[PDB]
Amino acid sequence: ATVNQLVRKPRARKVAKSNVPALEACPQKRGVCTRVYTTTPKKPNSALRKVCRVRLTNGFEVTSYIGGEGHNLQEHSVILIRGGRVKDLPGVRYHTVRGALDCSGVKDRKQARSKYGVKRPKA
Amino acid sequence: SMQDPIADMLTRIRNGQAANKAAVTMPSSKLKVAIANVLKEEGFIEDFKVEGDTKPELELTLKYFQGKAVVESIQRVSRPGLRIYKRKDELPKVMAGLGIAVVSTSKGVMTDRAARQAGLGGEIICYVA
RNA sequence: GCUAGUAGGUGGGGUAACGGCUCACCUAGGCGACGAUCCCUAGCUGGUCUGAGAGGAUGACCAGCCACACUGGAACUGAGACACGGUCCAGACUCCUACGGGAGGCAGCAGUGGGGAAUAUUGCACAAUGGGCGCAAGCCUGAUGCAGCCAUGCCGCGUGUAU
RNA sequence: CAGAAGAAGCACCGGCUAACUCCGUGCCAGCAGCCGCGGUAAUACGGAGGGUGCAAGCGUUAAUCGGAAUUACUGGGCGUAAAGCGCACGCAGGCGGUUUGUUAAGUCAGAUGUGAAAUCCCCGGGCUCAACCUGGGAACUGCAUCUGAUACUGGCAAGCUUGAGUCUCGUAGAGGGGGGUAGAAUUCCAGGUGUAGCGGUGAAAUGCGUAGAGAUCUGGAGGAAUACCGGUGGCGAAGGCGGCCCCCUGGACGAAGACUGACGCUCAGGUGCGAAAGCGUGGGGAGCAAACAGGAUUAGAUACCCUGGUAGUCCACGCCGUAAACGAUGUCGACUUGGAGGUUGUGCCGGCGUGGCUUCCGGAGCUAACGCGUUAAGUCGACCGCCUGGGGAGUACGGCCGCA
RNA sequence: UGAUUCAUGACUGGGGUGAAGUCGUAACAAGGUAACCGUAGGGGAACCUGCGGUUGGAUC
Ligand SMILES: [K+]
Ligand SMILES: [K+]
Ligand SMILES: [K+]
Ligand SMILES: [K+]
Ligand SMILES: [K+]
Ligand SMILES: [K+]
Ligand SMILES: [K+]
Ligand SMILES: [K+]
Ligand SMILES: [K+]
Ligand SMILES: [K+]
Ligand SMILES: [K+]
Ligand SMILES: [K+]
Ligand SMILES: [K+]
Ligand SMILES: [K+]
Ligand SMILES: [K+]
Ligand SMILES: [K+]
Ligand SMILES: [K+]
Ligand SMILES: [K+]
Ligand SMILES: [K+]
Ligand SMILES: [K+]
Ligand SMILES: [K+]
Ligand SMILES: [K+]
Ligand SMILES: [K+]
Ligand SMILES: [K+]
Ligand SMILES: [K+]
Ligand SMILES: [Mg+2]
Ligand SMILES: [Mg+2]
Ligand SMILES: [Mg+2]
Ligand SMILES: [Mg+2]
Ligand SMILES: [Mg+2]
Ligand SMILES: [Mg+2]
Ligand SMILES: [Mg+2]
Ligand SMILES: [Mg+2]
Ligand SMILES: [Mg+2]
Ligand SMILES: [Mg+2]
Ligand SMILES: [Mg+2]
Ligand SMILES: [Mg+2]
Ligand SMILES: [Mg+2]
Ligand SMILES: [Mg+2]
Ligand SMILES: [Mg+2]
Ligand SMILES: [Mg+2]
Ligand SMILES: [Mg+2]
Ligand SMILES: [Mg+2]
Ligand SMILES: [Mg+2]
Ligand SMILES: [Mg+2]
Ligand SMILES: [Mg+2]
Ligand SMILES: [Mg+2]
Ligand SMILES: [Mg+2]
Ligand SMILES: [Mg+2]
Ligand SMILES: [Mg+2]
Ligand SMILES: [Mg+2]
Ligand SMILES: [Mg+2]
Ligand SMILES: [Mg+2]
Ligand SMILES: [Mg+2]
Ligand SMILES: [Mg+2]
Ligand SMILES: [Mg+2]
Ligand SMILES: [Mg+2]
Ligand SMILES: [Mg+2]
Ligand SMILES: [Mg+2]
Ligand SMILES: [Mg+2]
Ligand SMILES: [Mg+2]
Ligand SMILES: [Mg+2]
Ligand SMILES: [Mg+2]
Ligand SMILES: [Mg+2]
Ligand SMILES: [Mg+2]
Ligand SMILES: [Mg+2]
Ligand SMILES: [Mg+2]
Ligand SMILES: [Mg+2]
Ligand SMILES: [Mg+2]
Repeated sequence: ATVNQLVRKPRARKVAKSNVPALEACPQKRGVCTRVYTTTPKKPNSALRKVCRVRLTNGFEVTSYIGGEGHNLQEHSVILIRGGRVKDLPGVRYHTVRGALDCSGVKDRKQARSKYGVKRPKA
Repeated sequence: SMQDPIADMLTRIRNGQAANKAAVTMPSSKLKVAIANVLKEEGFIEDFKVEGDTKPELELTLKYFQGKAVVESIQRVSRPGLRIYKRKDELPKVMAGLGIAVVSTSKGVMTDRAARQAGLGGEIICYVA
């Protein structure tokens, strides 16, 4: 583009959309589980992945992953969600924070405990 | 149409050097002559002469060193579509000072080194390396 | 496409002051693709973050400017206000009442409830700096100086040394 | 004073990325920023031992810039990857050959005022050090005013002729608009001769024929298109233009001069032209032929094949405004080795030059490659149009235009 | 009485994703009728046919 053309119409920056719009630029958000269930991933993976539908304090209704082995979550549980897509799960853009509010930490976890809300064992 | 006779002068030099021409010829002008003078004093061209009265013709004798063109690169800077003026403290350095910038100052056309010594800025005509 | 006090002029009025500031009359103008009008968002700057730079993003603390003071409107007093802890009217809320009628405004400091992923003590003192009043002594000062709470950040140190 | 006495965690270890083994599990449970890992020998899941990185912190999430030259001013692209408007004319705008003088707006130099302090940076000073505090400078890249400089750009004045244009003479051309006409052929109509087939296909059948077809001869009617010439030939801005003749009319080129004196180039918006199909009104209708019908083929055959056949194709006027409207290559100008041709001028003595347009090859250079290569996709300048991952989508909604 | 904006609405239009069931085989080789572009008509569907255009067609 010539400078004459740029004087009339300057260069335009592309605005980027957030991959986590339901957080509304907050680091976490609290919600109430409306449904807890399992789902199967995309090809080429196979599993029964644990997710939940969670209505957030700002009115958004989204799906959130429940990481770790085993959980204590059911309908009406109050949880805290954070950013983080689950690659092989269609349209799951958020992770549940283990060890916050009504979500319990994972039992018997010994490594990466802080990622799953597990207190230090007394050994 | 023709709208930059200076860029045409530089291109004739650039293309003539690439074609291993001994000399290039072009319609003359006082500004072209003033630029030819700087090219000669810096040893980039060998000589020049203006021939003719009502339609003067400028001829530049090109030089080659060891079978290679002496002008390694010659480039228009200020141009009709976008003029470039520099103050004395911001005159450009071509090839870390190994090349020249032809500057038009109020004391005439000279190199960037000469314009720095006279404490003048001006219009950056071209880089020569 | 927009505009009739609209654009300009004359005269009167008005203001501390110039002015369509206002009124009467005359002219028919004025603004706009160098984006008017309309719509959405937004306090502005010194700066701050990033970047080799050019830029991009941003405007918390600190300092300058502006605007606001429960919501809408108004003036009075005064050198200065259309006035955060003044006045008047209207409105929504809370409260008192003998039912006629009255009272109030934390976006000052601390604090409570609420909302939220999330942000502190209903502390001490006018000793210092500064401000109001006073001839002064002094009185007032949640400005300010300090203390309490929180790994929130930056910086320093320790959690032993030698064998 | 007393005694090591009170004081270490968090993430990670397949690759990017510093750090590897065993056991458990067996596309399960699970991990994940991405590539991906998990199917019975998992350095990728989970535990352990060992290791790596940070450390009173360490991880995760959110958010900004960076990397991203991935909006490219610095600093990118558009033949085929996304991208040149279908082609023009042209207002605003951008740009402007050459000489002299003048002006001093841009530009340049210097001065003065201002650019708050803090912050950043430099040299220091003070807290045991550092953070922090602080002195002095620099910086604040700007704005205004004054005084100078005059090369370049702009303004004003005067020129100049090389860009652009006018005139004179001629040349080639399917350039355009209007009218006329000719010959060949198809179809139809009439008549003569003549008799059992014709037509069609891969093979058939539908169809036509003893009510006399097909074939052959004569006469007539009518519409559409112009064999040969004909050519990687010509003309035109593009779309496009093909018998012959006349009338009206545009452009290009060449040779010698004369004339004007920068009158130029490009162009958002605007306006005009714009294949075929299609639309409106009125005509026309031979041949061809969407739709449609029948016969075949086939598993089916809403097709390809056959026999028919209506819009339409043709004319007048108006609309539509799109095409792989293509060289998938915007316009203008300058410059840079060669070879062989076509076509159309002109100079000179078949021979030698010199112009215009055009086809193929190929050098340097350029390009991701293919290729382009003096008709550039090479080397430069002026201006415009356009691109920014694939799909959704050139779609929806709104506007404008249109009879649709 | 208008404008604009947000929410919502029986029903309806196409789109994306997943999954692969039913129907065919349009494209890629000359893809078995060269493909594609504009337009028009037709058809369960991919598509077919007419008219002009392109080579980004194989063979010759
Ligand atoms: K898998
Ligand atoms: K007024
Ligand atoms: K007046
Ligand atoms: K800024
Ligand atoms: K208010
Ligand atoms: K106050
Ligand atoms: K005090
Ligand atoms: K095993
Ligand atoms: K650029
Ligand atoms: K003619
Ligand atoms: K245009
Ligand atoms: K037919
Ligand atoms: K079949
Ligand atoms: K017909
Ligand atoms: K049309
Ligand atoms: K073509
Ligand atoms: K020739
Ligand atoms: K000749
Ligand atoms: K253009
Ligand atoms: K119609
Ligand atoms: K609605
Ligand atoms: K086909
Ligand atoms: K094909
Ligand atoms: K078609
Ligand atoms: K059907
Ligand atoms: Mg005024
Ligand atoms: Mg007045
Ligand atoms: Mg606001
Ligand atoms: Mg950078
Ligand atoms: Mg008063
Ligand atoms: Mg007050
Ligand atoms: Mg108050
Ligand atoms: Mg408070
Ligand atoms: Mg709460
Ligand atoms: Mg008091
Ligand atoms: Mg490694
Ligand atoms: Mg194993
Ligand atoms: Mg592991
Ligand atoms: Mg960038
Ligand atoms: Mg690119
Ligand atoms: Mg393509
Ligand atoms: Mg393309
Ligand atoms: Mg084109
Ligand atoms: Mg033009
Ligand atoms: Mg000039
Ligand atoms: Mg000046
Ligand atoms: Mg300062
Ligand atoms: Mg020191
Ligand atoms: Mg300092
Ligand atoms: Mg001048
Ligand atoms: Mg001048
Ligand atoms: Mg037609
Ligand atoms: Mg129709
Ligand atoms: Mg018609
Ligand atoms: Mg008709
Ligand atoms: Mg047929
Ligand atoms: Mg098009
Ligand atoms: Mg064509
Ligand atoms: Mg062609
Ligand atoms: Mg195109
Ligand atoms: Mg070639
Ligand atoms: Mg290229
Ligand atoms: Mg459309
Ligand atoms: Mg129209
Ligand atoms: Mg097929
Ligand atoms: Mg086919
Ligand atoms: Mg289309
Ligand atoms: Mg059909
Ligand atoms: Mg057919």
